[PDB]
Amino acid sequence: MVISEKVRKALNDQLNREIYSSYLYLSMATYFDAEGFKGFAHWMKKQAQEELTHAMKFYEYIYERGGRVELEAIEKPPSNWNGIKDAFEAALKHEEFVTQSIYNILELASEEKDHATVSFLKWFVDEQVEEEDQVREILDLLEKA
Amino acid sequence: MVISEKVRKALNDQLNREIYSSYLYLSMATYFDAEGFKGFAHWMKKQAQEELTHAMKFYEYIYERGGRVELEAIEKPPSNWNGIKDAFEAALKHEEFVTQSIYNILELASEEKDHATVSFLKWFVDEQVEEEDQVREILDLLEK
Ligand SMILES: [Fe+3]
Ligand SMILES: [Fe+3]
Ligand SMILES: [Mg+2]
Ligand SMILES: [Mg+2]
Ligand SMILES: [Mg+2]
Ligand SMILES: [Mg+2]
Ligand SMILES: [Mg+2]
Ligand SMILES: [Mg+2]
Repeated sequence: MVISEKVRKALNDQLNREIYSSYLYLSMATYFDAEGFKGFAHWMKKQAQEELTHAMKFYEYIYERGGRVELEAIEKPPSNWNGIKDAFEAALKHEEFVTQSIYNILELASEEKDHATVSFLKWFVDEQVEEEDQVREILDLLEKA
Repeated sequence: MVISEKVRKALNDQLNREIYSSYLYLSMATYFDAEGFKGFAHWMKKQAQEELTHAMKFYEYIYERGGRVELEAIEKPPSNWNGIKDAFEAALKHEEFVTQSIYNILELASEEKDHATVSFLKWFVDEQVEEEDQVREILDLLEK
């Protein structure tokens, strides 16, 4: 393995966080569909699939560095929200937690002088920041102020 | 809702079982990849994606009948096997469990005289049976 175990575990943790992200967006879709919001459910379904490509990017990086992936149990997500804005605000809050979690790994890899992982994570935060901004675009679009 | 609650819950149980199927196959891929078995990992990754379309078919049927889907926690799958055959035999046994679970929902829908759900499950079980036979084909290919 050409990464430290500490970094491997953090990346594996993050991969599992991307999986939970995908499941949370699917659960938001079950809520939107239960309320009849077909189009917003479809947005959530495509976002759930986008989250799986995030998990597979971490998957591929870990094996490239000689690590292995270990899948953990997935927590039951919430199944109800109080309207569209309420669901998308919960997603914004979740993606901000995800963005900070990735910045934490990048700090760790930087302290270890793990240049390859620093490069990987620097590239990925740019995609995470735009996925967060996609959530903000919806909230701004519905801002019925 | 034009299905009974016990039927909706059985279909919802099955949906979550398909999710766990997808996760198990991804876990087998993490094992195959750690062993360097790249082509078999790719098989498992495709199969995991196939399992998500199974989940979404139960998803679509539940809402069509006026029900709702509730996602449950997914249990941690095993992460290690003792070789290729060992992993695929585990997959076969899981798919045989899945096949019997679908047959049990069929018996329940048929005693309720839920003709729409009986039709749905007869259609789907044919797909489940070919996915089972896909696993058997790999085991037969690797035999002895
Ligand atoms: Fe993500
Ligand atoms: Fe299946
Ligand atoms: Mg998006
Ligand atoms: Mg240096
Ligand atoms: Mg197959
Ligand atoms: Mg065995
Ligand atoms: Mg009748
Ligand atoms: Mg098919």
